[PDB]
Amino acid sequence: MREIVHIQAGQCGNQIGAKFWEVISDEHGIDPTGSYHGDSDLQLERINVYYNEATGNKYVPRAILVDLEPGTMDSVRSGPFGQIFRPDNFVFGQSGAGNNWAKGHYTEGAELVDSVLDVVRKESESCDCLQGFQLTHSLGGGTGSGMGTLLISKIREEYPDRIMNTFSVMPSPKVSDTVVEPYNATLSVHQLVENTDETYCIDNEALYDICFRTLKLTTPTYGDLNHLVSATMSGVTTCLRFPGQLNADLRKLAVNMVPFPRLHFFMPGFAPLTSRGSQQYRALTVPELTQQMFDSKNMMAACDPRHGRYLTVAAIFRGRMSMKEVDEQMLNVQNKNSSYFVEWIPNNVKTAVCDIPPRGLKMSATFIGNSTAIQELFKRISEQFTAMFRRKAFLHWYTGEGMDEMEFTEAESNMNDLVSEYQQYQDA
Amino acid sequence: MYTFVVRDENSSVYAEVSRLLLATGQWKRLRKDNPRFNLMLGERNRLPFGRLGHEPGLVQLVNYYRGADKLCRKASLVKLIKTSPELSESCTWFPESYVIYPGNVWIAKISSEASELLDFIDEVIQKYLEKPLLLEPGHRKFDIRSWVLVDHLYNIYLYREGVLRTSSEPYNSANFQDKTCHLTNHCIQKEYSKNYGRYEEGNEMFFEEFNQYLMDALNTTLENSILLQIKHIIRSCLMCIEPAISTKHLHYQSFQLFGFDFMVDEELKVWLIEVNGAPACAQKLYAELCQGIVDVAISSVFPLATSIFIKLHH
Amino acid sequence: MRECISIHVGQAGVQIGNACWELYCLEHGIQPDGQMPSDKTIGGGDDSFNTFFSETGAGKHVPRAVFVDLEPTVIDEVRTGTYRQLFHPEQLITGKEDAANNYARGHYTIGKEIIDLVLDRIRKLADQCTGLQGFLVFHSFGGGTGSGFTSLLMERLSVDYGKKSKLEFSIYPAPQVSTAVVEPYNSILTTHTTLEHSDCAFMVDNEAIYDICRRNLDIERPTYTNLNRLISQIVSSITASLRFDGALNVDLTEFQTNLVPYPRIHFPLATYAPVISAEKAYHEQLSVAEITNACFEPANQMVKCDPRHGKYMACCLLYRGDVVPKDVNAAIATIKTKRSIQFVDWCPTGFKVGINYQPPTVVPGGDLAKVQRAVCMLSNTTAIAEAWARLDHKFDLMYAKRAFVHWYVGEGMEEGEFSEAREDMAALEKDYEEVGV
Amino acid sequence: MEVIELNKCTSGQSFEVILKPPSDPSLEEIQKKLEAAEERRKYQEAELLKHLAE
Ligand SMILES: Nc1nc2c(ncn2[C@@H]2O[C@H](COP(=O)(O)OP(=O)(O)OP(=O)(O)O)[C@@H](O)[C@H]2O)c(=O)[nH]1
Ligand SMILES: Nc1ncnc2c1ncn2[C@@H]1O[C@H](COP(=O)(O)OP(=O)(O)CP(=O)(O)O)[C@@H](O)[C@H]1O
Ligand SMILES: Nc1nc2c(ncn2[C@@H]2O[C@H](COP(=O)(O)OP(=O)(O)O)[C@@H](O)[C@H]2O)c(=O)[nH]1
Ligand SMILES: Cc1ccnc(Nc2ccc([N+](=O)[O-])c(NCCN3CCOCC3)n2)c1
Ligand SMILES: [Ca+2]
Ligand SMILES: [Ca+2]
Ligand SMILES: [Mg+2]
Ligand SMILES: [Mg+2]
Ligand SMILES: [Mg+2]
Repeated sequence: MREIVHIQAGQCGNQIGAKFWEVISDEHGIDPTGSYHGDSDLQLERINVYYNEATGNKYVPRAILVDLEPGTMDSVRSGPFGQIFRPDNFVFGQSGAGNNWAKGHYTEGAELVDSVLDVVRKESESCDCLQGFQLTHSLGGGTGSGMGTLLISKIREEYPDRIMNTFSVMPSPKVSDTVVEPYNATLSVHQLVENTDETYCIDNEALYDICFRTLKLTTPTYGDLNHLVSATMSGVTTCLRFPGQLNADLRKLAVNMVPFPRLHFFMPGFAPLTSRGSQQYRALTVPELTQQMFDSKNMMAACDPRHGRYLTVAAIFRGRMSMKEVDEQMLNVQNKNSSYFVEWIPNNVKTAVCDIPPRGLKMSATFIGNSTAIQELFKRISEQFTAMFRRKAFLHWYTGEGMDEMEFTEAESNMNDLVSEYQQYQDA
Repeated sequence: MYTFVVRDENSSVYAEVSRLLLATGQWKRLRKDNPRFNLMLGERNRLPFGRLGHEPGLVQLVNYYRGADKLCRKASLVKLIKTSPELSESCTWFPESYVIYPGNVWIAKISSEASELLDFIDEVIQKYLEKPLLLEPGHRKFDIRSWVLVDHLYNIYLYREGVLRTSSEPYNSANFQDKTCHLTNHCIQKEYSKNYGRYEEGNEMFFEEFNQYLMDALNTTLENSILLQIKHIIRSCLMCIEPAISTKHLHYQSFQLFGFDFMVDEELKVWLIEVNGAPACAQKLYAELCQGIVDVAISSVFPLATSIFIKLHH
Repeated sequence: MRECISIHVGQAGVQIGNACWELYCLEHGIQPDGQMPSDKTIGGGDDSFNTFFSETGAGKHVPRAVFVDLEPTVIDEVRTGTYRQLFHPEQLITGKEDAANNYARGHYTIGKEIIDLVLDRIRKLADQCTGLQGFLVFHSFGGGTGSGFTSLLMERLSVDYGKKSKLEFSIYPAPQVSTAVVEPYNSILTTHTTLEHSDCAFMVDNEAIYDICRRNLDIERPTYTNLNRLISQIVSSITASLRFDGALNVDLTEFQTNLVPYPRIHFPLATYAPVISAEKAYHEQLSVAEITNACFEPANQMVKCDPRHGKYMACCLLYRGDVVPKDVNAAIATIKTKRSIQFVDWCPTGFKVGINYQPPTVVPGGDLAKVQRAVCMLSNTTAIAEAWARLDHKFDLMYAKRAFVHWYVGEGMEEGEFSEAREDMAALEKDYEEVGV
Repeated sequence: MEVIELNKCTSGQSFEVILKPPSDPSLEEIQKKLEAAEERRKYQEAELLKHLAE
């Protein structure tokens, strides 16, 4: 269990994917040219999980960039770390997906999927022990949601014994591009329920609410939202790419976090919540990190943890701090929220600490929760789906691509089944 | 914010303790099966002592002493006293008793013929106190109930307030089938006595009255004539089993409330009858006793943000 | 002389084995390069220490051990560690990916492909043995490899070595030092499958070792190295009779005879004393009576339980250092009247005593201080059933909802094996209650 | 208390103190289990591929 294959598809997938690679590249001391200029060998002990090596001692991210139009991927090349990516790993079309799940999943995307799989196959053939795949994408568009899930289904067919991990951005009217996003998300969620082992639910509604309410940003941009996604992606992957007490891998993660196959959608949280470019002078105490990361205002999924119950919980601390104080503060937040943990999964809270702090923060904490309160997110999407679907509004964009109404009815039923499944374990 | 769980809904005493703990604003009640508790008000049977004291970062306390059953079972108490050198077979405050598997007046748990009692057992045998101290007016029998609290440090606290459980019907040596004048239990006197409640309310006389009567009737006091023996009997029983039930070096801690029942004969000699591990309290004394448990048995381990007991040093 | 082969499985068994064989070398004067000057018979010998070490023509003493882990990270440190030369490469066996904390993955899926290789390497050590006694197996309950692969190996060893004894050193799971949430599952699955194949198993509760390090060693946050050096001391005391001249527990068969009257109830409770911090430069050396009394204090046991509420089936006192029988008998007499030790009626109330004059050895620069005398008590008491009840209850809480079960069924394992394993554990708990209640 | 079976040598001595007297499957069956499990995996994976084919 060593290398992970990264995949980013669509506009949102590639923008958050690009930000993820320039953030961890800095943490590991890799510059935009792919050469290491760090000071600690702990930056390279497990560098092969996300990076390959080449002659001249260069590290190339094991990443594949996918999109049906060139726009966003042209941005990546001209980006800060755009040159680190292997040029052959750029696979893009010209027609686009028009924010249409059908176009990405059945028509336009079907035309391009095989060439993406050829790149995936080439990356896997070089792996000494492939853990699986991590995919970044949105669910409200066409390429990321439609073609992203088509890739997931076809990747599982070829690699049924590898872990599938995704960072999936949920749509929100507060930050919406099109009115059909509830359609694209509902169709995608069903795919994720069947063909992923772990999915980090990154809710654009929570990202917006955090920027507006907490960060005091009157009009947040996608850059401000991706600043929160960037910090969370670094946090939840720290234990995969750095040596520490917990040398995590994708399979052990799923075994310990997912008690039931379909309930593999995680609520991410981060602390302290910070604005881009705004330097924080006062570092947080361990009690503050613990209280915030369990606070509903720090959740990256617009759900109230108090409305449900935790099946499994993981907290990763970064920086030089007192483990004894970490242990004491964890036991005390568990006591305050003692009513919100299931009693039929003993010792369902995992604590990990990494000594290397992320850029700009002397210590931080990343929250990873498998809470039944995540049903509020899927219920919100369902209501928005049903509101349009009961009148078949905007359905012609999809039937024009070969889809039938029955497929929508099935997606609606599947998600309501998912919601009811979370509800039964919330009353257990 | 301390946490506790309730596993004996029928305990009136700890139902009151549970009420006080909640009123402090610093205690939180969890579901009866949540393992993350600081205090456990356990059940009367098969209490899972083996699961206590294994929760990281939690100091755990329970309101029962594992192994205290040897003292609160009639058959076990007799074997404990006979086979323990500290108590001995020459013990002078425990009536002669014998274990049997299925003046010469005896009681089984009342007959003067051995074959009558042995047939009933097949259908503990203890010497019956034929000369018991009799209250007046009334010429009536009684027994004394003493509440004792033992904390995690094994301090022996005797509640200053005791109760006398009296027989409304005057005592009679002639017929042992009367029973209502031979058995002092509160429940029986309610359903077998027309005289129930004539002298003292609910057949419950408290110490201030009993002390006064002893002074007027016998020119003595309760402390000198009875309480010295009671305090000695309590100290002797609990010190005997201390090495077997102490939680001084255990991963969990125990405290327990005991109900000692004594008898007093005509010569002002106190006899031990039995010990109860899950005793009920007197109606008037619930408020004071239950707060006393929280003061010395709970808050001593879990502090918050004159004494009603008598510490029996040992 | 009869040889003993040690088998270390999974991370816990491997790292604990490192501590044990490090302590063995210090006790026997064997240097990291395998050279043992005090051995005047070069290339051969019938001594007691030859039970755990074979000799090469060059005078190298190599452990009769095999290290197995499905993942290579842990054993790689043994390949590059200070004792790299001690073992030959064929003794260290590793795969590529671990069992992912999944018993079924270690027993059925990933273990099926490496079981034959391991048996072949074990057969290579057995062929250098004139009179093999049996095996000492070190493993954890909670790990996927420690539980899943061990049970598979135990099954095969019974087939290929029907006449040889097998003793276990098992790490009982504790949330203070846990790694997986499914450790209760793995513990029950491996106990059920290994029960009929293990003659005597010494359980060590990580919780007990953790607290002993904090209280007696003043180590706030004990590490695996701290836990393992204390564990190796206990293991050393238990195996000392096999490696030194003596008369008590001279061969593995004696462990079952002296400690296991009922085969299924084969989990002796280990108590050790004293554990003194090396930081203190001044501690007063405890007497024979003081260390013998400590063996009846719950805080010194490898598994936290209350021996006062159980029945004894056998008791063994293993002393090391300045100890004479006169003092031992005096201490026993005192303790028997100050504490209530109740044996089963069909068992004689007695103690088998063993004294080794050589004081306990400590790793240089460790946290354990040198003492003039120490004692390890092995008592087969029904009180250890408390640990089974604790573990079975956690199992019940999760299994009632079938939580995480799909990970096991996905590896080819059936759901009926969960209930089958739990029922065997229920029978095990009744056996304890019938013997000591 | 009686001390019995006192053995002595250079490395130490052992004895016993009495305070009171008293009052497998074959390799065939293993394969039948391991191959039975591997077949249940093959079946479950065949169902997955079949489901993906639809
Ligand atoms: N005392 C002690 N316990 C350990 C040690 N290493 C792991 N453990 C315990 O073992 C349990 C986990 O099993 P592991 O041995 O780590 O897992 P494994 O055998 O390598 O199997 P995999 O899951 O495939 O990695 C946890 O309960 C740990 O507390 C150790 O070095 N010393
Ligand atoms: N040896 C004896 N001599 C005289 N009276 C006796 C006696 N043994 C029992 N009694 C009478 O029987 C009454 C109750 O007997 P017992 O010891 O069983 O109390 P009990 O268990 O029935 C209810 P409680 O728990 O409230 O005491 C005593 O209060 C006393 O009046
Ligand atoms: N957080 C975040 N969300 C985005 C970003 N870009 C697009 N989205 C969201 O993704 C959805 C649109 O999908 P998009 O990726 O643009 O379409 P695609 O190119 O077909 O995959 C909308 O719900 C947007 O709110 C981004 O950079 N950050
Ligand atoms: C709930 C829980 C309770 C008890 N024990 C664990 N044990 C465990 C063992 C291995 C891994 N592992 O991931 O390998 C793991 N993952 C936890 C989530 N991780 C996500 C990525 O960041 C690091 C944290 N948990 C987990
Ligand atoms: Ca086309
Ligand atoms: Ca030799
Ligand atoms: Mg777009
Ligand atoms: Mg009674
Ligand atoms: Mg391992």
